[PDB]
Amino acid sequence: NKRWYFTREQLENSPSRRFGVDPDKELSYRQQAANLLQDMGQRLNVSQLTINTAIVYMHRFYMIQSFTRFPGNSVAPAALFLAAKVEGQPKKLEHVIKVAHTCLHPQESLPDTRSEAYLQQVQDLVILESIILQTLGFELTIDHPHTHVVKCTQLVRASKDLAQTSYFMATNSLHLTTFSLQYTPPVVACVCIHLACKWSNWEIPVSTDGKHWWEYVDATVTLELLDELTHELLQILEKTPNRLKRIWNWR
Amino acid sequence: SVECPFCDEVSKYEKLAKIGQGTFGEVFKARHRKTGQKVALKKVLMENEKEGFPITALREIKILQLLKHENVVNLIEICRTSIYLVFDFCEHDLAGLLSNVLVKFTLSEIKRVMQMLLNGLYYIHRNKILHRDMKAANVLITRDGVLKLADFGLARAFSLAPNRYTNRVVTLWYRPPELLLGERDYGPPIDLWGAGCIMAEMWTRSPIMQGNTEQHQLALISQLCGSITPEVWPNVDNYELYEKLELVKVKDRLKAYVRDPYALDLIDKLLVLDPAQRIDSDDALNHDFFWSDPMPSDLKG
Ligand SMILES: CN1CC[C@H](c2c(O)cc(O)c3c(=O)cc(-c4ccccc4Cl)oc23)[C@H](O)C1
Repeated sequence: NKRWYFTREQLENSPSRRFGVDPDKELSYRQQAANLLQDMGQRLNVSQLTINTAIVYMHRFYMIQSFTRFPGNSVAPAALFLAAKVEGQPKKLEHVIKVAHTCLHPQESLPDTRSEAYLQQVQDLVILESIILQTLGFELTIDHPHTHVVKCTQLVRASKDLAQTSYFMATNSLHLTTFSLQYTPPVVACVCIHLACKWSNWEIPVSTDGKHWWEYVDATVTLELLDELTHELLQILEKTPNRLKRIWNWR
Repeated sequence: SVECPFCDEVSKYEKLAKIGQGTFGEVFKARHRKTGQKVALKKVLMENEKEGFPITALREIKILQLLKHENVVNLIEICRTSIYLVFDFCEHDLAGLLSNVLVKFTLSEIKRVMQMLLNGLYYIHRNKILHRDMKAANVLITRDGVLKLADFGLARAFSLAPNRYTNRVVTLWYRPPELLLGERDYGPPIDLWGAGCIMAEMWTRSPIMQGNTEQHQLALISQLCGSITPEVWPNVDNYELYEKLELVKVKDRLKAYVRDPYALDLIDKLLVLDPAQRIDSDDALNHDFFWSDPMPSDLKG
């Protein structure tokens, strides 16, 4: 219930840290694994939801296991394979392997599907899915910040544009941060609206009571946090080449 | 060689007896090595599994983790070494009790059994889930006399957008008319049909409609429930299977075994042909059957 939420001190003392990996290198390895998930995900034609679920699996997996023993390039395909089954869009084992291969070795050649080499890398993916399941203690039901985004974008009568920017922030928080390991989905959703608003220069009208739009979403959320979190999210977005461009008003 | 904080090895339990044989796998009674707590261990089947961990087992596990209720069986955890589902142990199943000729049911105990069962259906349906495998063998009872709905292997979530749900569900004998007519757009009412059959079963000791094929079942249903005409089931003819086999009175056949009139009445509102006219969990729990003497009493027989 609080099993998969971690303090900043626990994020510091990660399994990858115990094996040498620096704090900034680790953040990097997660961003890379997310990118790999998004890439395979779009080619396998699964939904952003299936991918987000995969990304959270990956995130939680590396709070127990280390990047030095379990390479993201091995874990991500298996995580995606599992998430697609959990989320209703099963993809075939051979299909996920072909797509993982073309993403990781664009120039290499699809191995003979009859070789003892290929047969083995199929077994390796089935072994990893089992390791992921056991590591997550079979807890595969994931709540995403998106679920709660529609709930509080009607609460600000926001345009279709403000809403689509909020989902973009939501999806990007999963790729770029570790909020999914620190804050409940409802809180992360507020952070996403709050920043989509700052970015779009949409100002929210004070409620009839005097209270603010987010109070009707999570009782724990305070402006002191929303500003600290939207600032952290914004900084990482600025470091990520071409991302802000996608939501940038060119007019 | 790998860390596993949240999936304990099943060796923590000590097997005592293989209590369940069939095509559902292997069910073991076991005992926690430290506390003596009894559990049911149900191994996850891997016959011809070429797509990794079985998607159907994920579904079942997803549903069990969601359903938390006094009358739904309780998944404690999941274990390894191969993979085991671990439940709180339930000593009896309703099929085994219904067959032991030495076991006897007072009417106030029958009332309580049906009450716990109907309360379990009310719960799972509120949580947007269909059981889809109603039958005596899937109703369990604990040593302390609490009834548990079990085996969610065919279970599935539902909702309300024309639904595209699968047809070959429910064992033939407890399968409801809709499914036999080839229905694909259904919901909770299919489980209540099963509850109806199980309820009658509490008096007859034997499943009441023992069909051989889908058409001999439908036949047997007619020789108990009347014919299936648009006069009884509006727009039933809208389905492309009313073709065969056609044919043109439930309280009568059950008079002998079932004496209580309120009991007979409820059985008749559950074994209704039109799903839209079939009684639901809520209204069934409110039926005078549960609110007249003898009142429902705890189980000790
Ligand atoms: C078809 N079927 C019925 C349910 C059964 C099952 C479950 O799904 C879950 C459980 O916790 C139990 C249990 O504790 C005891 C028994 C049991 C009890 C007495 C006789 C025979 C049996 Cl199989 O069965 C259980 C298994 O899925 C196979």
